[PDB]
Amino acid sequence: MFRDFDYIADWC
Amino acid sequence: TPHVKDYSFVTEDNTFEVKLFKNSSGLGFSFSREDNLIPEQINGSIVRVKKLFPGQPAAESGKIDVGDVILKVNGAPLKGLSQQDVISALRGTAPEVSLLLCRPAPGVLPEIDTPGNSS
Repeated sequence: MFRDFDYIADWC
Repeated sequence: TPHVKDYSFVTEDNTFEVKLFKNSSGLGFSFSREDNLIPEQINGSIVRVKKLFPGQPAAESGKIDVGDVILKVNGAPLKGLSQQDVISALRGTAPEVSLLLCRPAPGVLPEIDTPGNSS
């Protein structure tokens, strides 16, 4: 709910 | 939805392997891992293509679409994978990059839509 645990932001 | 076919061997109800080569420099395609369909079974997320430009390694690859589903990566199943393992596999020291590509039918999975207008 309006929250999370881990995120991503890596690419190539 | 006018969709042109490239090869009969390629359908929408089967899996097709996709081989690639080691690239260089950053800035290019992107892999989305944000799940929300069945977040009931933690530790088992999935990876999918979010962005992709023409003329890119993934481009020449032969054929790819924003949403593709990778079942295996160089022999690394989606069985609990970190957020730094995938990328590392894309540039791993391995000789070549062999991964399995899955393209279910239209309806099973949603459609990804990134910024950008239409005209």
